[PDB]
Amino acid sequence: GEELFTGVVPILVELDGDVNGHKFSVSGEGEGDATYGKLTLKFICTTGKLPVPWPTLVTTLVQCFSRYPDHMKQHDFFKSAMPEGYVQERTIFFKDDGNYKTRAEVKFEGDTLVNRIELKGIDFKEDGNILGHKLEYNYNSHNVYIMADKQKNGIKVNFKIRHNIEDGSVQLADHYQQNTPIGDGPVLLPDNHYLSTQSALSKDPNEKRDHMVLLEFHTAAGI
Ligand SMILES: [Mg+2]
Repeated sequence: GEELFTGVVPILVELDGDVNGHKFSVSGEGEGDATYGKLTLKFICTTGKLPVPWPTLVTTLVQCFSRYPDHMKQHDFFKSAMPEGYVQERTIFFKDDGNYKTRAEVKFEGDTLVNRIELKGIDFKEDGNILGHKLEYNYNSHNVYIMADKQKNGIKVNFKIRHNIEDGSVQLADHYQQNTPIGDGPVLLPDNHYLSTQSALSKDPNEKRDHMVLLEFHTAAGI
């Protein structure tokens, strides 16, 4: 699977969402260079205005582009499942507010890495930080904790995202994640480790549609 990632790979992302009954779609395009753990993508809301803040969708919108150091490469589940791919499922609990449930299939279509997602959000507060659009347009750096889930030939992942609030406070988003292979071939089941992440959000000055431009780095560590 790793041999598929030694150069620059085109990426496509397609999401359909429903948050408290607000339906929307997002399309993204860009490229990944796993040698450097690097992603660059632009996302557009194709149905109009996004009903939630862009930062809340970053984690949902391709961990196969992480840089695994050579001494840890036997622990890279994500690339080992390729090209047939993996199912990535999450529950994201926004503290004092609602939750997202997501199901994604990540796989190659030809030479392009595709991430196709369905997202469902329930129990959000109309005047909370999500539906109230009180989150700053920025993004923090995190540690993503990974363990083997041998009963499903996959992995279990957990981490805390910190979203800055416009009043100086922080909105926590606790992430619970599971990944299972789509194919029935062998995968790399890892020892406990983590991914170190950093991300920068920006806007395309000429773009009038609701959108997000993102630069992200993901690097494995801990063994
Ligand atoms: Mg071991």
